[PDB]
Amino acid sequence: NNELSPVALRQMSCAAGTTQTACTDDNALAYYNTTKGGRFVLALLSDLQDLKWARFPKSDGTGTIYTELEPPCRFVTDTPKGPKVKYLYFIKGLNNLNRGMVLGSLAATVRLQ
Amino acid sequence: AQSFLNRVCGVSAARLTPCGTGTSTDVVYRAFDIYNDKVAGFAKFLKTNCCRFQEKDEDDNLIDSYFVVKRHTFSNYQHEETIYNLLKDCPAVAKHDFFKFRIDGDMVPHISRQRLTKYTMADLVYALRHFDEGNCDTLKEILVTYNCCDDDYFNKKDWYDFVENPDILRVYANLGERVRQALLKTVQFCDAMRNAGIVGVLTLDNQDLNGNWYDFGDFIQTTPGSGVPVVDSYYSLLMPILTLTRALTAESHVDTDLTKPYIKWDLLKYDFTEERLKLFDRYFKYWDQTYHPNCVNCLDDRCILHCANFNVLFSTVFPPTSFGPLVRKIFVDGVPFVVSTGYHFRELGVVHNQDVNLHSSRLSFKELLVYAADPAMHAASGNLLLDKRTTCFSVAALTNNVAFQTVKPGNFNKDFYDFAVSKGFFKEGSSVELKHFFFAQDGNAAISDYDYYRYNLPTMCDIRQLLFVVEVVDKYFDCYDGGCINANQVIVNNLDKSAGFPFNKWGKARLYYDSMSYEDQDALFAYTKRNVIPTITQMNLKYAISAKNRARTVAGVSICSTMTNRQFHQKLLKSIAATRGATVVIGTSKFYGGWHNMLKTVYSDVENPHLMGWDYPKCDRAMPNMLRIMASLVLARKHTTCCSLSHRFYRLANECAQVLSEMVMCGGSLYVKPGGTSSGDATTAYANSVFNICQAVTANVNALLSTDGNKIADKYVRNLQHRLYECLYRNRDVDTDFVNEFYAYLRKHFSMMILSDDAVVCFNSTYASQGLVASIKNFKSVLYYQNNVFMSEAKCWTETDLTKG
Amino acid sequence: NDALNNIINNARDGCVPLNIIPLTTAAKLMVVIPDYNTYKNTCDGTTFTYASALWEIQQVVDADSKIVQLSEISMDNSPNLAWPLIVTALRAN
Amino acid sequence: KMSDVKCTSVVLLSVLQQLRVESSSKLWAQCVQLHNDILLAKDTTEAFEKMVSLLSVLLSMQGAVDINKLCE
Ligand SMILES: Nc1nc2c(ncn2[C@@H]2O[C@H](COP(=O)(O)OP(=O)(O)O)[C@@H](O)[C@H]2O)c(=O)[nH]1
Ligand SMILES: [Mg+2]
Ligand SMILES: [Zn+2]
Ligand SMILES: [Zn+2]
Repeated sequence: NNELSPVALRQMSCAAGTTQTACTDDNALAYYNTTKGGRFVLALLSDLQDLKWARFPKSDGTGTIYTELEPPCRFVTDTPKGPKVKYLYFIKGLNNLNRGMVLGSLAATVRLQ
Repeated sequence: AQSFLNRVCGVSAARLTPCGTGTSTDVVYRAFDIYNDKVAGFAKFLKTNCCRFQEKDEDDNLIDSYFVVKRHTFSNYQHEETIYNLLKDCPAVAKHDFFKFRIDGDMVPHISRQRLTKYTMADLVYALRHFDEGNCDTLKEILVTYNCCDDDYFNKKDWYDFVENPDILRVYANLGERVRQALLKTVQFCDAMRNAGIVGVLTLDNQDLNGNWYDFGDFIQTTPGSGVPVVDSYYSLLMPILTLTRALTAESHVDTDLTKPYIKWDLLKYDFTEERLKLFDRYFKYWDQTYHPNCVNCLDDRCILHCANFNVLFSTVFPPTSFGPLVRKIFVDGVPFVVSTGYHFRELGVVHNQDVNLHSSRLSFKELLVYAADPAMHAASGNLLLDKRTTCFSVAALTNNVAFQTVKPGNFNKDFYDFAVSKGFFKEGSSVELKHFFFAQDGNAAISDYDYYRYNLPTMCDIRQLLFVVEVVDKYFDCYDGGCINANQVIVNNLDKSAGFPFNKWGKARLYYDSMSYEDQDALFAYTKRNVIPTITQMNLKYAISAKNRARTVAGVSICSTMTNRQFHQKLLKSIAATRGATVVIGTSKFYGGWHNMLKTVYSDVENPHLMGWDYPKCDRAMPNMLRIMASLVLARKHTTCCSLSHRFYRLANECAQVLSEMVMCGGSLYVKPGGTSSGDATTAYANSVFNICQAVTANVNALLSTDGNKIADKYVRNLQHRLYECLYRNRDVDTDFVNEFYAYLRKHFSMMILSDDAVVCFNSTYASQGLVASIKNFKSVLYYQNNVFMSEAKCWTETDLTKG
Repeated sequence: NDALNNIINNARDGCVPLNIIPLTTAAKLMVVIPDYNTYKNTCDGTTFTYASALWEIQQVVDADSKIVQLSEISMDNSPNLAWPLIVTALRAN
Repeated sequence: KMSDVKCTSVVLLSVLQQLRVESSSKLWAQCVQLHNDILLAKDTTEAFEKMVSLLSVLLSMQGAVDINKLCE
């Protein structure tokens, strides 16, 4: 029948912060949807509890865009790390279908308790 | 054996009768909305994986409540059971029962959904959006099962028609609250998931016509409180049905109760902005796109279409006396006028003029104009009128007695007739005979014609499909160029034509094009980018030869509207009429080999070419307002540099206030026009072409999406269908590459020749035979659900030999 | 200018829909009636009620604009009337 | 021959119209109805009866002196 996400898209390491240039360097699990008209990453995942800004340099390098995110999404994961209590952020304005695909791939290939 | 039934009906009233044959499944032909990497679409498939037992009442009579037991893999068993156990407490979830029965040496598991119904909502939506009066069995069944009519109603053949037998609406409206109940339960279900932390996509064919939900085989789990339902294909496929059945009619009742008096709103209230938001939040809670009740706050033309779609529906609740110009008492030369300082559109909400001023010393020529054109001073100073001849909301009677206008007979040219019979014409049994005359009309012929606007009903449109069709239709208009022009660049052939009301008291259009200098005309034009000027429209009978005695009538639009619409549109309108080889063939002459060139162009290279032509019944009076607004928004897509965003909205608002829902002056009285095109405005012959292309494109979309994807052999067209479904219901912003690709496909296999609602199509016969482009049944269905007219196949022609065009 | 200054001052901001100004402040009504049966459910008797007001009939004229006395609008006398009668009436107080 | 009837019905309604018959709403309604039903007929024996019925509307006035115009 109607399926959520036949073949999802994947991961990147990116920079974030709480606003403005609180942007540090690298710090976030940026789950990407790459379409060849520019990479529109979908999800942020983090072990920094409250991020409000993220930032990715444009492909030309002279520009660099900031991305504002929702409240966190609490959860806990299984791995050799033991449990991992981590926090998830949807770029505000993310429509329900993109949240759907992201959470789908998450609860599919991510250990969680 | 038979213990299977005693097990299916478990603990609750074992009044079951098998429908299958023991323990084998029961196959049916039902409409599914399915998408999963091997097929997308909204089409009738064959369901094979369900045993089905119907409950009987007492009396041993059969009742409409079935037990549907599904057989599947042993895991989907536990998956669905986990999700159900999380979701069981919702009142909008059909009761399940998971058990295991052994057929042979094999404990096979079954999922018994209980007390469900024969058809699901997808069957209703499909039956109404793919109407075919020869094959409408399931629609008749749905109608008689829920006491909307009784089978002897279908012996009244022509029952399905909207123009003949307009009582059919009263029948469809009986499904209304049933549908409405479904909507309510959907919201409950959504809330349920969002609390249980379930992520899934809701489809219309997993919810029966009571409202309950089932089928959790494709849901997954997340942390509670953070689930998310995906309701795009559900709400948007369902949208055309909400106004057909008038689902929300139980909202004008004192407490949303159909057994209670009507709400009596304050007469002076016009805002209704909080009510629209409460309606949106009550019925479309999880529709994740901003809804601006007042379309002034919209961001682009696609947001305008989106939010005006919802306004179309929510405005059927509010009292009809609260729409139209919003007047106000201003003081000019120490004397109080009543003038219009805004408007309340059913589609665009409340719009306020930006440059309104109260104490003015004296009026200019331009202000004298825009005050003599407003219906405000005219209606405020006339007698009340209750005209019981029509159903259109009458407004006022600007006189003391009604005017009854007749039509004279034509004059006979006896000399030519005698000469013709001298040359041996008009002999009995000849083929060429007289059929075109001047038919005379009696007094009440004007209004009895205006009354045809009763064929214009509030139509909601499938928004996620209209938003794609608008991209394709706009692609059909890339070859041209447009923009604003100064007052000294407009061209007016024949200045001696009437200037509308009341200007026709003092002179023809020449007087008003002479008395205002180019700077006055430009000030007037730039005034309508910050203000709404409602105008009046006369209705005139025509005196012309014809073949049918139905009276004809055209809309004389006031000079204040044409004078500005010309400057807004004429550059593009004259760049359309000056292009050869395009799809729109306005301007192309038929002489000197124009006809041959047009036909050889439309027969571009289509491989198995057939020709096809259709017909729009009552095209001008049945055209929904959403399609008129879309046509004007497509014509205004060329102003991306000359006009700003608020300017474009205020010009659209002026267009609606002047030639869509204007005040028609028929007889000697002001009535309200519900919708549809005014046939005498500045852009009729081109708005009609845009509407024509829109309907043809959506017929193609419906014909390709409603095809069993597994049966298509050309593995390029399958992928095109899959991508088309994604681009409609999964994507949210335009996908320009696929828009180009669909437009190329259409131009390859479905070439058109379009004049203002007249059309020829050269199409690939062996594709239309397989349902990969629009046939004529597709046009029939599309007009049925998107235009509220039934197009009989006696007015549509087809031709299989191209050497006779 | 007294009946319409009064309804405007009750508006919260000064704006009122146009469609209600002749409704709430017109001093003369003109009903157009196609057939006698419709005349029965509406303008019956020498006075009627509409738009939550009470109107009293005055002159009644037919399509030829000649006067009709209210006695002639019977049932069987109806086929001798030019039939879209224009019943004009005044708001009573 | 039916074409003769339709043409003369056109002429007849024209002359009725300029005799100010359209100042009697129901009379003009019946005349218009007959005229439009003659132009649509397909067998000449009902057009002829509606034609005599339509001409009677002219013969019943006193505006067109008939004996002088049958000068033959
Ligand atoms: N492999 C396989 N899967 C099936 C078959 N029939 C149904 N399914 C799956 O089981 C689910 C049944 O969906 P549907 O027909 O809508 O069931 P319903 O909504 O409960 O009536 C779908 O998600 C299918 O993918 C089948 O014959 N073979
Ligand atoms: Mg299903
Ligand atoms: Zn909007
Ligand atoms: Zn412009």
